[PDB]
Amino acid sequence: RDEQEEASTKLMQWLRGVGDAPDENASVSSANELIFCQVDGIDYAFYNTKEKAMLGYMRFKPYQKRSMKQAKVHPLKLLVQFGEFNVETLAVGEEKEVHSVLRVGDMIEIDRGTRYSIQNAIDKVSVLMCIRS
Amino acid sequence: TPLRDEQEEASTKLMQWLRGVGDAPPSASMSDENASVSSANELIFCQVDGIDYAFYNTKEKAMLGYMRFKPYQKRSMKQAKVHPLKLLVQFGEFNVETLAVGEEKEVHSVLRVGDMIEIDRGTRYSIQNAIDKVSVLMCIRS
Repeated sequence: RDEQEEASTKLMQWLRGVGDAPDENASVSSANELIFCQVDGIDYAFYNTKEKAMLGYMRFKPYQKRSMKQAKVHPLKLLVQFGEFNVETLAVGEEKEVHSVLRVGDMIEIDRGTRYSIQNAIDKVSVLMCIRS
Repeated sequence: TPLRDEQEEASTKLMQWLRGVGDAPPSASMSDENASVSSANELIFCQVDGIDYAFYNTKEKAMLGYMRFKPYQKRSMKQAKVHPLKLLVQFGEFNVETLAVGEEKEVHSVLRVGDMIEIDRGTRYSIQNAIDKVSVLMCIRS
């Protein structure tokens, strides 16, 4: 690997929990700034943004479930950073859930009011990017 | 280079496709029949002013995507006239110049992979690939 492939591998291994972590501009949030904390069993790390917690990562242990939540004050996008996820959604007005399988690079848009739950689909650590608008 | 598992192979295929060095597209899924899903398999790059862009076919259509930069390529100055954005480096290295409303000084920032910069509404910003390889950034607008 060259230097940039090396850097991308180090970043991914940090997000996966298997590596060590990798200017005074307030607008910049460096990957070195991402500190994971566990909430309800799931590991979260968010960039420093003007409005807190608008862009971050969720790290899931093998086959780990995140119980149903509801998108509220911002529309939500979930984008697979590594691994594979099952996502179950129930939009307002509908009675039948939708099931989605997402591999790396795939995303799903969760509208306001939609109820959604997430499960790591594989027997390895998976990582989801969470984008609030 | 440790022998990749299946998920590492998928991640590498995706990144090679974003870099334009790989002709195999990211893998598809039957979930791409779902209205709310935008799969990486659906992405297609279009060139504007020499820069390759590909956006997820989300409902608002121009809010989450990728910019692919040729070696040392520059994207000329733009004003974030309507939507603020976040630039998040997916591969490579970028130099970003910003001039924010109410300020006099242009500010220079260097971003490596996983680094992000927030571009406020009204800020004038330019981007140059800092290295002699294709670099890729994710563009997130709000």
